[PDB]
Amino acid sequence: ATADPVKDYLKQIGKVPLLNAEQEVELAKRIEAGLF
DNA sequence: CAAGGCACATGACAACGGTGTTCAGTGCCGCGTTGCCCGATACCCCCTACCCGTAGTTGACTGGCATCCGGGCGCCGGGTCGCC
Repeated sequence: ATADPVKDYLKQIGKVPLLNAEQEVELAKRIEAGLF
């Protein structure tokens, strides 16, 4: 909550885990599992 | 010298002259009042050309932007953390 709201948006992104190959392929696997 | 007899004209008398009205009828000859006739005009159709919205496009590609000062000037008013 500050002026120039884009800065607060970038902070709201914060620190989140970037996904390496096996990570996102497994994530997609259980994504389609939940899909079915 | 007075009374009685004939001429011309005279108080009315209608009826023509000529011309102005009358109700009357029927037209005379200009406006209209209406049936056509067309002519244009709105209003259905078919065709395709083009405007506009939706949906894909797979090497990889992971945090931006330039702010802002030489007001100036004062006050309000609140916040804000030291203070003892």
